[PDB]
Amino acid sequence: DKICLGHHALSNGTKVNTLTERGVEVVNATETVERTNIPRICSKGKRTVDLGQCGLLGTITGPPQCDQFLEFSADLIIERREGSDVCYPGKFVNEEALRQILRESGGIDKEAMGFTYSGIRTNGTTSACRRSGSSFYAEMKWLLSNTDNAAFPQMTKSYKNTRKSPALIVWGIHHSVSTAEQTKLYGSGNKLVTVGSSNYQQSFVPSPGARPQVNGLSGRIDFHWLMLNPNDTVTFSFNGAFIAPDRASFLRGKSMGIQSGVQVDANCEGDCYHSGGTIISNLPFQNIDSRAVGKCPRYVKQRSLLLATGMKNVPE
Amino acid sequence: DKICLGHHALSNGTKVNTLTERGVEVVNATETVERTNIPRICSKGKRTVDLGQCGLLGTITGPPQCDQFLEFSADLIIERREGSDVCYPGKFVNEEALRQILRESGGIDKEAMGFTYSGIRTNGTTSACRRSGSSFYAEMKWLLSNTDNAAFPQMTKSYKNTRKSPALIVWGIHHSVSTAEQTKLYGSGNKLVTVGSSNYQQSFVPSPGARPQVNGLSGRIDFHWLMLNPNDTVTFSFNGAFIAPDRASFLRGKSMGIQSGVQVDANCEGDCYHSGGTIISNLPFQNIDSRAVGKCPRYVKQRSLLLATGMKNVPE
Amino acid sequence: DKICLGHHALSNGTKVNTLTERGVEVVNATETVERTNIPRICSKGKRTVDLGQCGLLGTITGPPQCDQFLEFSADLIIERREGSDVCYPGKFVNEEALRQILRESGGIDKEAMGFTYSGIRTNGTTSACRRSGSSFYAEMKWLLSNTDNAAFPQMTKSYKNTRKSPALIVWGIHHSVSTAEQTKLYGSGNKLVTVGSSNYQQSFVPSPGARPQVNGLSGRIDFHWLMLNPNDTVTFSFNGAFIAPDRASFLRGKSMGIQSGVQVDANCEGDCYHSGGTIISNLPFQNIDSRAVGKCPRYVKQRSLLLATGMKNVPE
Amino acid sequence: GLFGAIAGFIENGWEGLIDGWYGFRHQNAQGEGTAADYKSTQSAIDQITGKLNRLIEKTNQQFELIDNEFNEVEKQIGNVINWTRDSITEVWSYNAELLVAMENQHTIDLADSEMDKLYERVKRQLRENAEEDGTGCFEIFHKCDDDCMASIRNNTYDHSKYREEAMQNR
Amino acid sequence: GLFGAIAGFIENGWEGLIDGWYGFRHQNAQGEGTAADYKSTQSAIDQITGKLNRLIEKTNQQFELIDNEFNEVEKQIGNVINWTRDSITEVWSYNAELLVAMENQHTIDLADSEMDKLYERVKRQLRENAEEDGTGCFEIFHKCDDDCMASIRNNTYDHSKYREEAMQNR
Amino acid sequence: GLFGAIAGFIENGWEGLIDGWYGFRHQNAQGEGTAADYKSTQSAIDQITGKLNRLIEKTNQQFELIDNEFNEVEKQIGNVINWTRDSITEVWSYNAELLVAMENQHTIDLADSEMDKLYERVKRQLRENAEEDGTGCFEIFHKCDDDCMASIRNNTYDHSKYREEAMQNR
Ligand SMILES: CC(=O)N[C@@H]1[C@@H](O)[C@H](O[C@@H]2O[C@H](CO[C@]3(C(=O)O)C[C@H](O)[C@@H](NC(C)=O)[C@H]([C@H](O)[C@H](O)CO)O3)[C@H](O)[C@H](O)[C@H]2O)[C@@H](CO)O[C@H]1O
Ligand SMILES: CC(=O)N[C@@H]1[C@@H](O)[C@H](O[C@@H]2O[C@H](CO[C@]3(C(=O)O)C[C@H](O)[C@@H](NC(C)=O)[C@H]([C@H](O)[C@H](O)CO)O3)[C@H](O)[C@H](O)[C@H]2O)[C@@H](CO)O[C@H]1O
Ligand SMILES: CC(=O)N[C@@H]1[C@@H](O)[C@H](O[C@@H]2O[C@H](CO[C@]3(C(=O)O)C[C@H](O)[C@@H](NC(C)=O)[C@H]([C@H](O)[C@H](O)CO)O3)[C@H](O)[C@H](O)[C@H]2O)[C@@H](CO)O[C@H]1O
Ligand SMILES: *[C@@H]1O[C@H](CO)[C@@H](O[C@@H]2O[C@H](CO)[C@@H](O)[C@H](O)[C@H]2NC(C)=O)[C@H](O)[C@H]1NC(C)=O
Ligand SMILES: *[C@@H]1O[C@H](CO)[C@@H](O[C@@H]2O[C@H](CO)[C@@H](O)[C@H](O)[C@H]2NC(C)=O)[C@H](O)[C@H]1NC(C)=O
Ligand SMILES: *[C@@H]1O[C@H](CO)[C@@H](O[C@@H]2O[C@H](CO)[C@@H](O)[C@H](O)[C@H]2NC(C)=O)[C@H](O)[C@H]1NC(C)=O
Ligand SMILES: *[C@@H]1O[C@H](CO)[C@@H](O)[C@H](O)[C@H]1NC(C)=O
Ligand SMILES: *[C@@H]1O[C@H](CO)[C@@H](O)[C@H](O)[C@H]1NC(C)=O
Ligand SMILES: *[C@@H]1O[C@H](CO)[C@@H](O)[C@H](O)[C@H]1NC(C)=O
Ligand SMILES: *[C@@H]1O[C@H](CO)[C@@H](O)[C@H](O)[C@H]1NC(C)=O
Ligand SMILES: *[C@@H]1O[C@H](CO)[C@@H](O)[C@H](O)[C@H]1NC(C)=O
Ligand SMILES: *[C@@H]1O[C@H](CO)[C@@H](O)[C@H](O)[C@H]1NC(C)=O
Ligand SMILES: *[C@@H]1O[C@H](CO)[C@@H](O)[C@H](O)[C@H]1NC(C)=O
Ligand SMILES: *[C@@H]1O[C@H](CO)[C@@H](O)[C@H](O)[C@H]1NC(C)=O
Ligand SMILES: *[C@@H]1O[C@H](CO)[C@@H](O)[C@H](O)[C@H]1NC(C)=O
Ligand SMILES: *[C@H]1O[C@H](CO)[C@@H](O)[C@H](O)[C@H]1NC(C)=O
Ligand SMILES: *[C@H]1O[C@H](CO)[C@@H](O)[C@H](O)[C@H]1NC(C)=O
Ligand SMILES: *[C@H]1O[C@H](CO)[C@@H](O)[C@H](O)[C@H]1NC(C)=O
Repeated sequence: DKICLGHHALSNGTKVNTLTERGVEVVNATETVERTNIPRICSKGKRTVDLGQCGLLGTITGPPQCDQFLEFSADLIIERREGSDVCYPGKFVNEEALRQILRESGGIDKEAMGFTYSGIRTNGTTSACRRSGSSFYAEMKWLLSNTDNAAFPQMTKSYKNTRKSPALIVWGIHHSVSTAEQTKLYGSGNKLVTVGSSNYQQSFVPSPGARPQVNGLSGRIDFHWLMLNPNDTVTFSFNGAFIAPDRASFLRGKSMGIQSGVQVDANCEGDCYHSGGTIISNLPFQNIDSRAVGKCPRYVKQRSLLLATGMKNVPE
Repeated sequence: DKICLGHHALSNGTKVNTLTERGVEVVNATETVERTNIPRICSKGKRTVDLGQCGLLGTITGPPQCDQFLEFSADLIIERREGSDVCYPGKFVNEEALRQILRESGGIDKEAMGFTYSGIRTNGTTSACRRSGSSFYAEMKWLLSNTDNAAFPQMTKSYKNTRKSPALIVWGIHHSVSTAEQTKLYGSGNKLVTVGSSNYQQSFVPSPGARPQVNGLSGRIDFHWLMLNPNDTVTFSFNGAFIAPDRASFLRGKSMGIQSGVQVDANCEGDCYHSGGTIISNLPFQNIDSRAVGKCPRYVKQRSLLLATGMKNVPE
Repeated sequence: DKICLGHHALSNGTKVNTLTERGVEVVNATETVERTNIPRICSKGKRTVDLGQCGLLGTITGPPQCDQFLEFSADLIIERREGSDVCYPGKFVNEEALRQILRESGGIDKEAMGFTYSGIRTNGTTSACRRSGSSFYAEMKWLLSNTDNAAFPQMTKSYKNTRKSPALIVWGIHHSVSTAEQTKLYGSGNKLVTVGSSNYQQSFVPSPGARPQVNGLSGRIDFHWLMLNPNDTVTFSFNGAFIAPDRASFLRGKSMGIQSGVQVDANCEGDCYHSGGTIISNLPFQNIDSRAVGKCPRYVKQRSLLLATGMKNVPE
Repeated sequence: GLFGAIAGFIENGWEGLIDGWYGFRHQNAQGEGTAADYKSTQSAIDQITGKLNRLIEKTNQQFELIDNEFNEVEKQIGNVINWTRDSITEVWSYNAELLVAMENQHTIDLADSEMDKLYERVKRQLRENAEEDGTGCFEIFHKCDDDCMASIRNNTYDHSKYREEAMQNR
Repeated sequence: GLFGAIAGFIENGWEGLIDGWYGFRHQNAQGEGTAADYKSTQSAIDQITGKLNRLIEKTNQQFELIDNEFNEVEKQIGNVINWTRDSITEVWSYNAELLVAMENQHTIDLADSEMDKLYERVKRQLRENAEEDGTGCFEIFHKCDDDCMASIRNNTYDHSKYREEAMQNR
Repeated sequence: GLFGAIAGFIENGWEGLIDGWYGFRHQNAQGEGTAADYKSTQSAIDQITGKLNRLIEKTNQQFELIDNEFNEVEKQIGNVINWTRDSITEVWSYNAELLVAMENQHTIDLADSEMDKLYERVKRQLRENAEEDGTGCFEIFHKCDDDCMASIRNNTYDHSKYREEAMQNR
């Protein structure tokens, strides 16, 4: 006598939201927000450099812990909490900008500046930089006065970037523990270091004085830097208190840099990274870490947003 | 003979917009953009501190108008146009960053640094800071040379933060009206103040010279600051021209800071504030002020966006 | 016997995308993303100033190439690659901020500062600034010591902004090629230039030394600036090495500034500009240049996004 | 609307219908009467109020000051801030306009939809005992008193009782 | 589409129909003919052009330079700027893709809708004097000449005149 | 939904229907049987999976670090960065919520739509040889064996063969 139309249904549906309603049950639904973290840095197929105890900026100046990183090459660079940019206590002026440049450099290539010195000492070391006895930053030279209290003569040294890409140049300023010990190392008077490039003009008088003992020492070195363009020249006029560059750094290409405290893993691949690990997912959104970097799902505040993939569930 | 279906209607509808059409009339509609301001700061249930004549940064150094604000506590901090951070003319280096830190500090707790001085004056005052006669910043000390033209000896003073949260440290540099009056106060020669922390390296030589008379005076004080981490130590090597910290500031917790020129009102509650007052609304959007702060509706350029809440109006 | 309903169709439709499907063919479709560039700066109806060889910041100080731009007026300001802010080698401190101020200034009006000098030279020139023989920045004065090695006496000069809008004030610091040639020009000793306004406190000691030869010269001039509010006063205490302002700049109104290497064209109008030209379009999106300025379509990554303007195409 | 009833095959609304959104107006031997349909009125109202509860909420996300109205921040950082804020304003102004427009379209279509569903419900009840006028009216061939109309309004109209009558009256 | 007429119960479109979007093609004793329906064509066109007037506008919101193509700004501020711009690009690229996709869905459904409304209008006119073929055709039992077809196309077809004939022809 | 079939004029779904989404359950002289409709099930599945392929993609847009978890950046720039990131989070959190809600609405309406299209298809096949029950059932007046039901399910039911029988049975 009759024929009837109907549709499928379940006892229990999956609640989802619509424009009109909260928690309408549908036959099937799927998650649009990634919550699953992999607690490893997934680096399968990527030239990876894990800096460990080497600070990124240390790769440019070369304290002992960065000796194996002076000319590295990478698609992916990993900074660690234990990293340190220095041996002899100090810091870089404009540090974070330099980090950003280095994180995406693809690594660095080094080249001799070709500075020759006369009438001064170039062999200056310390117990803070240990390479079987006292040493110094591998890419730098601690310029001193020939003997104690001796005049450090007003010097001029220049370097032309004869390459097709910008050169990264770094120099230090030594701030001694006292006004006396500044005179001992470099002679008395007002020490003035000046630096000039087509993009750049600056000057540096030091400032001796007592800092608290870091690495057992109360002295500091101020590292400074500029990017020297192709065919441009940079000149160093200095009267002392100057840590001279021996080599210059050039950038290899392209990379990504991350910060993390988890292990590297060459068995999984991923393009979205954060300090707790890797987000592997095709979902358009994630609720794991808003500071995730690489190619990521968009970070959203919601734990979950279910997308209906079936009709409304209307049970018996 | 018949039965007819229909729907309700009005003579006049409310115009709204759709994907297809502009100004289609519907039976009923409601506003999604807030335009109603309350011209008071609605602070019901909130620990509120209205700074009035005290500038926020003055709470750290303590000019007379900030005497009742040296250790305040708050959920909501209100800066006023008439506020002033100083008595003796001067300013803070990195001022806005410090304001931002203080706006959300939840207020400040103060603690003695424990500096002891020998062979110098600590009692330095002025007519610009009036507490029944000449005075000085309550949390600072104007360090001078024992007598006129007397040498200010190269000093070392240190302070270790022995607490679980960052300490805020502030010191001033005095720039006198002339090169002479610098020598009168602190003796002749090149005055050098240096400051060193694990996060921090800087130095300060002053600069005497004629500024225009502010508060009747042509001298200036440069206030400077850093955040000293737990267990970290900070050292002050100075040769004169130094306004020493007496107390250190610690941050109590969490607050919100606003700027406004309207009265406080403990009868209304609100979480979205701007200089003209409070936006109380559940609407998702507002067209009152794009710089509104707190928990606010989203600012949009449109005065009005009506949302249909009824069917299309089809009158007789 | 019968009557049939149908709809129109074509052999070939235009593929578009929907929520459900990729490349469904419809009867007609139109582009929502602009790809057509006009390779000219469309300036019909706009007061336009093409700076050519004059750098924007040069309009304030006045090297020879900016002589015809000292008091310009404009709705639209165009900077060119060949532009130069200087004649005598140097740069501005805080340069980009100043550019931004000047790009939307609507041009500048100039006014004499009214400085009078006694016991010094004001006529200082150079071969780098050529106006039929040696010259100097038109809006500045190179202040020197009366004769060689002569003391440059500690001077005070002040200027009150007696107008209803902020005054732009610029001064230079000369850094000579050697410590000797600093003494020759301005006498020996520590040269100190100080500047003080109600918003502002700073100081300047120079730094002689060898820079590389730019324009044939190894000296540099550091240009500095502040915005002096109505009724506020600014004082200049200096001991030498000072390039004094002769005139002050006031901002005329409103403009837009762009950078471009294409020609001006008064036959086409446009409000959206980029270095390659003008985007004329009513489309909501563009894929030409993400740094386009003015009133523009929104930049998007897609080349094309077709919007259906007809029904689905269902051919025979 | 998409379903072609409101501002469609029904000529217009009724200003007398203050009881609810949708209703029946009948004509018979005992005169003329009007009454609201609760069920359809309620489906529309509930769905609309459901839109509202979703939109009329503000987020718990706090934002603080990054610039200063009394003491202007450095120009470079100030311009980046203004540019960023203006960009965000442009995004939300767009979002708000699109949200309201697409909501209004859907509201209007949904209201039109409910009217159509009500219209069809009645047709299915009256199977064979009535015909489509074409203006939103069912011409009833058999005699349907007020009691009979009430049975239609309340889902109790047994078509088989009157079938023989209305069939013959074809 | 959602209404199941276009690419639905109607097999395909007509490439001969250049007059308008929708139309009637009839068959009778006097041969075969075709003509456009103005009213439905116009509802679709107006609603579509209405979408366009809304989208084809640019805002009056001016943006200025915050960086420099000739003289690179400081790296830190430069990277914040680029990150911010890239974030905004990501937002607008998403918005544009979604807007166009949801508009295209609605356009297609709306066109399908208008065809269905036209189909139903004719059914209501022809009440009882015709039947549903199932391909978008009404088989007419009584004799309907070209004059008669024109009355259908123009909303003047009085069903009661031919009712007795077509009823008997059941 | 907007078409009033699912959670509409059909009372509920069938938990026994594991073959597909939509189906026929018949009743006759030979008992009772049930079977899935492939065509409608497939239209819904394809359209839904099409939504998924669009949404389940991530962009190729790379973002880098602009701040530091080990070594805090300067406070002013740090606060601008956080404010900017928080603003973007607010935008995407909104976008995601709206996208999913509007997709879910459309999914549910589309599923309801396909059921309605299937319902109407069968009505057009059975022209005059059946009537609308009103719960999603067609009462068939003539004798329709399992072979006859299969012809309905598979678009081969010739109405004219049984027309005389069912007509008389009116
Ligand atoms: C060699 C001598 O005449 N006196 C020795 C004392 O200096 C020494 O006292 C210790 O000094 C330590 C610092 O020593 C260095 C360092 O950094 O390790 C040694 C470097 O050769 C010297 N380098 C240069 C280029 O001058 C360096 C430098 O002067 C300062 O670091 C700059 O501020 O100092 C350290 O402070 C120890 O804590 C301290 O006891 C004693 C110790 O046995 O031996 C003396 O022979
Ligand atoms: C006491 C003395 O020997 N001479 C007095 C004159 O100095 C005084 O002239 C007035 O000086 C005023 C500035 O005075 C102070 C101040 O700031 O109020 C007084 C402070 O004690 C002094 N503090 C310290 C720590 O040295 C302070 C300081 O030197 C400068 O502010 C730093 O730049 O100066 C003010 O300039 C008046 O305008 C001026 O007339 C006259 C006035 O009666 O009395 C003398 O006894
Ligand atoms: C006039 C004199 O006693 N000696 C002349 C030499 O100085 C000159 O050597 C050339 O010097 C050139 C620099 O000359 C200027 C300049 O900038 O053009 C000349 C300006 O009058 C002088 N201005 C002031 C205000 O002092 C200016 C200034 O000293 C420096 O620029 C500041 O650093 O210098 C240039 O360096 C040439 O390369 C160099 O050969 C010779 C050349 O014929 O003639 C002498 O009579
Ligand atoms: C950033 O925008 C603010 C406004 O949102 C600008 O401040 C306004 O400036 C105008 C004219 O200069 C004044 O009339 C208003 O009083 C100001 N309003 C506020 C709230 O401050 C500010 O100038 C802009 N920043 C920069 C660097 O131009
Ligand atoms: C910010 O992005 C711009 C591009 O939008 C970068 O500038 C480009 O840099 C590439 C390679 O360095 C050059 O080939 C182009 O000529 C540049 N384009 C423009 C418009 O300037 C810029 O390098 C980025 N900023 C930073 C700090 O990396
Ligand atoms: C900007 O936001 C970050 C978090 O996204 C803040 O850093 C966190 O600070 C809290 C409390 O200070 C710590 O418990 C976390 O360890 C920090 N998280 C990270 C990822 O760094 C940071 O303080 C904010 N910036 C400023 C200037 O306040
Ligand atoms: C229905 O209820 C049971 C209770 O245990 C639950 O586990 C199950 O997940 C529910 N079904 C669905 C499809 O969500
Ligand atoms: C339900 O959806 C999930 C996605 O989470 C999918 O894996 C599966 O194919 C679906 N299952 C059924 C029975 O439809
Ligand atoms: C740099 O100068 C040299 C001339 O020695 C030339 O060969 C080279 O092409 C120049 N490169 C650029 C980028 O100007
Ligand atoms: C219709 O017109 C009157 C004219 O005074 C106006 O006041 C009223 O608000 C209108 N009605 C509605 C519902 O908008
Ligand atoms: C119309 O909408 C308003 C919201 O502005 C609401 O307060 C009211 O309940 C509605 N009135 C009617 C008669 O529907
Ligand atoms: C600081 O050092 C003291 C040792 O005196 C220790 O008790 C405390 O836990 C330390 N706190 C931190 C955060 O390292
Ligand atoms: C259909 O095909 C031809 C092949 O030459 C192509 O040129 C034409 O553009 C197509 N038609 C449409 C309307 O896209
Ligand atoms: C098709 O759309 C275009 C927009 O690109 C428009 O210019 C034209 O009027 C339309 N043509 C037809 C035949 O509909
Ligand atoms: C500046 O001061 C003068 C008094 O000489 C006064 O006329 C003028 O109105 C003042 N302007 C402002 C903005 O304070
Ligand atoms: C470093 O070099 C100098 C030569 O200038 C030499 O006298 C000195 O002994 C050297 N120092 C060491 C530790 O070898
Ligand atoms: C401040 O202290 C010194 C003691 O070092 C004292 O001689 C002097 O009188 C004091 N000044 C005042 C105003 O009490
Ligand atoms: C510049 O002015 C001084 C007067 O102070 C004069 O002696 C000198 O000759 C002038 N220089 C030139 C080049 O005219």
